[PDB]
Amino acid sequence: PTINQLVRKPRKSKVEKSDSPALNKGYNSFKKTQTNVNSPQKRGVCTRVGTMTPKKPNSALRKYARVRLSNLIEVTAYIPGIGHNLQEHSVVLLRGGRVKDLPGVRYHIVRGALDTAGVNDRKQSRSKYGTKRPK
Amino acid sequence: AVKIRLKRMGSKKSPFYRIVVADSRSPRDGRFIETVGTYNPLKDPAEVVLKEDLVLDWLSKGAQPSDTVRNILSKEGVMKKHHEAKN
Amino acid sequence: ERNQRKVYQGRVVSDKMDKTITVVVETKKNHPIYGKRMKYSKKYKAHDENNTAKVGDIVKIMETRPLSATKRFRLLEVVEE
Amino acid sequence: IESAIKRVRTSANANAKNSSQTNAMRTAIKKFEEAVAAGADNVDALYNEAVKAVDMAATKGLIHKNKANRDKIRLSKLAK
Amino acid sequence: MIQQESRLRVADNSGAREILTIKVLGGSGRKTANIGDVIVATVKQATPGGVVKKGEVVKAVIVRTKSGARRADGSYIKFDENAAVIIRDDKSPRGTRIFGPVARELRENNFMKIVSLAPEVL
RNA sequence: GAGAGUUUGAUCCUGGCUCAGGACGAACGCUGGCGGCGUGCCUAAUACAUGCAAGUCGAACGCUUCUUAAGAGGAGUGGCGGACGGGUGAGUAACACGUGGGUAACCUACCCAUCAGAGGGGGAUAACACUUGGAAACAGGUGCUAAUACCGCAUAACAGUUUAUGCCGCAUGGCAUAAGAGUGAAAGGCGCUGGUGUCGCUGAUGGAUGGACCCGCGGUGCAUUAGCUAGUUGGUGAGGUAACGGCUCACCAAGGCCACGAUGCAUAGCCGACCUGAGAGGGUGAUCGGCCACACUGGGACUGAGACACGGCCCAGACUCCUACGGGAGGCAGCAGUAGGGAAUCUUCGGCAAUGGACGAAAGUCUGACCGAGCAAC
RNA sequence: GACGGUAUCUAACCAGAAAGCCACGGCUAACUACGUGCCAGCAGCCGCGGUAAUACGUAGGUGGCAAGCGUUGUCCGGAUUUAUUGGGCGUAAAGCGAGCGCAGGCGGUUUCUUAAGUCUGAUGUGAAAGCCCCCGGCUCAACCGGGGAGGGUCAUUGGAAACU
Ligand SMILES: [K+]
Ligand SMILES: [K+]
Ligand SMILES: [K+]
Ligand SMILES: [Mg+2]
Ligand SMILES: [Mg+2]
Ligand SMILES: [Mg+2]
Ligand SMILES: [Mg+2]
Ligand SMILES: [Mg+2]
Ligand SMILES: [Mg+2]
Ligand SMILES: [Mg+2]
Repeated sequence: PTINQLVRKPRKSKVEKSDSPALNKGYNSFKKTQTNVNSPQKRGVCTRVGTMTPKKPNSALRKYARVRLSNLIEVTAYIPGIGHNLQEHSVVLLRGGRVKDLPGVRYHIVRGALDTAGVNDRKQSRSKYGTKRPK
Repeated sequence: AVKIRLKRMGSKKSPFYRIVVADSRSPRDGRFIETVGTYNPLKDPAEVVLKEDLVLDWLSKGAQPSDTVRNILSKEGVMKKHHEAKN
Repeated sequence: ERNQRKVYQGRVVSDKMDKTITVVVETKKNHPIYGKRMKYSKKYKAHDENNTAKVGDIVKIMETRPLSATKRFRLLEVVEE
Repeated sequence: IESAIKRVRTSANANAKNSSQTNAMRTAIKKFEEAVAAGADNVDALYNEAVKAVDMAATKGLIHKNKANRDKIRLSKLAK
Repeated sequence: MIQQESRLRVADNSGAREILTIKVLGGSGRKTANIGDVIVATVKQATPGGVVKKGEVVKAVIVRTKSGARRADGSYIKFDENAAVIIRDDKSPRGTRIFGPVARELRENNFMKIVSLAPEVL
């Protein structure tokens, strides 16, 4: 471009965006608007717990939960690990991160936080999946 | 009132002070016009640094120190010189 | 001796007003990023004492107290009809 | 609440007195203006009474000295 | 002399703004009401951000009327509008603050909280 | 100013995705010894239970209670401070901020320096005593009383104004002198021996201090926002403010702003600075400091040097609280703390010993500013 | 003198009361065994798992950090991936279908002139704290303090004018 062009219209950068828009918003019941807040984790209520079939190179029953967030955005997350204490209406805590198998799951569920029971008999990579030491 | 006082610096339980020219309306640490020395008693005696010319100029222009600063300026001989210059 | 209040040189663009005119300065700042020498046609309102100045005429103006809401400047000269 | 009650009371009394004295000043001045409109020879003494009230209001914290000066100057331009 | 399909203003902050009498309570064929008489009603106009909202069916109390009230001593009260207060099953109100004046006739009918919350009680 | 992996059977380009590093007011999980230094509602400027945060002066004044006429305590009047300090950042896209300037259009209690002066009089009022108001806060009525409270009388204009000169400036104009006309001040307390010294009192100047206004330039997105304004633009008068000016009113004219982005919409406190980066730049505006704005929402004034006032007044609205149901009262975005929201971020602690501030002659009283301590591996 | 009989110093005693987190297919430092058998599950990207898995889970072992470690979320960088520094348009993304022309952008040689741009001397200011340099005190360090340096498409005045 010519410098005249670059003054008549400047370089307008490639607009960016997040891999987790649901975490980057909030809600005040008074004015009832999306409040933009950069929150690492959130709370939600599992509105469904089920299984899904992953993409073609893989084959499995991937455990998901559809969840109703504090900010009233409904979100599909993954239940990592082996086993869960979850049901519909079960309070849950959510963190970010894709699950490359299904597309519609941009989020993960956290273990050891709330009604989510810690994983059972997991001794390695233990902070992850949230289960206390075997003494 | 325009005043010549001392403002607090340094960590807790290890204080230090800067003599300073401050209005009484400003905070303990805030607006100031000029610094004219500094102070700490953390030595076995007290220990002092001063700027005689500027502090005497503000005293002439109408300053009004606090009690401890008056003691310090007495030990450094500035109040006596101001008195003499008024005589 | 006392200070000297700011003065500018410029050009007239309208004289349809009594005891007053509009004056244009035409500096040239460099665009901050790309550096090109741009135009910058700042303009002002000047108090004329006698409706002397004519359109498209070079002029000098010194600041002063607000003589109106827009006015801040005082005519000094008339240079090139 | 916190010892502001006394300032409420004193400020109301001050309001009373100050508004009274300003109204006195303004009645004197208006009286002088009407006298200058009526052309009576009492203008000479009413001028002085107006100036008197203006400066006595500059005293007692009703009137800033610049306002007093502007009033005196206006009255002077009326009389002379 | 408040009847069915008779519209009323609201004298509290419950959320409602205008009311319509569905029926009068008390007896079988009561076709009329006055101060101290409970009402069943709708809500035809509500405050926007209000608890009580459009269409709701709710009980209410008549607190002031043009066809006013009478005292033993011949002293009569009257008003320039017909207004009511929304209540629960208990005699207590839905909202918290009553507006305008109120008749004394309610103290006999035991709407004492409304009598208290009202600023002026005539 | 280091790159790596990944499209292909493989290759080179193009092009995107991800990773390698640094930093959080951080949160979650697992674990967990100590010390030092710092930081700790980023969300609901959401609502506030409780407690404490602005009082002081008896050497301004008169009462009242206890002191064998002493000192000490209660409420008075008066003065000073309450406008600082502290909190928050909602609004604000503009002289709000930053920077550089200007004010011959300005103001300034307290603090300094100087020239002067501080005379003689008057009428009240609280408090207090009775009265009604009855739960009592309130409130009203009669009477008495002091002051550095208030009033006006006496003199000065050194203040301001006009004339005459001089001088100079950047036009308006400003400085020095003289003259003219008219105006205005006050307060005493403490101590010494009428004279007094000290603190206060009144006028004028000058300085300092802080404040007010004005201008150049600069800093954010949209033109799927192109027209905008009518006291708006200017002028002659008048009024008004500490002061300039449409700041305001009348009258005269129809001008003025904008593609160099006006107007509108959205967003946002700005800055020093902080993180990153070879730099150019980007992103942020927490803690500390500066300017601004706000004090339940909106408006308005009074007092005062200073407010259109966080812990002051009036009114309207919303919201809540106590009532003996007659009527009152309140405003934590002060420090702690509660509820709620939230992914989530503190003890309902001690002291004014320090430092700073108010008041006071001084001791000293007050001070959730501040000093410290406490909790949290932040 | 609230802190506080705290800091601090002395002496007696016990190895005794005091280490975990993540990762180990490649990018990336770090490898085997067993179970499981496209299931369970892993996964920042490439992708592992279908009876012999260094990619799941456990055990052992090792590596990187360490009273912390890891993970999410946010900002920068790498990303020259909005290119002023510092990119491109024949086929990859992109030359409007083409022209006439208002505004703007740019513009032949040359004398004289100016001095808006430009260059330049001096003066002032750019608060303090902070970054950086030299010092000094906290058992060192963080931190704290002193001094200095720098910071402005900044402003006034004074020159040149080659170039626009
Ligand atoms: K803001
Ligand atoms: K407001
Ligand atoms: K494994
Ligand atoms: Mg770079
Ligand atoms: Mg408050
Ligand atoms: Mg390897
Ligand atoms: Mg794993
Ligand atoms: Mg195997
Ligand atoms: Mg193509
Ligand atoms: Mg600095």
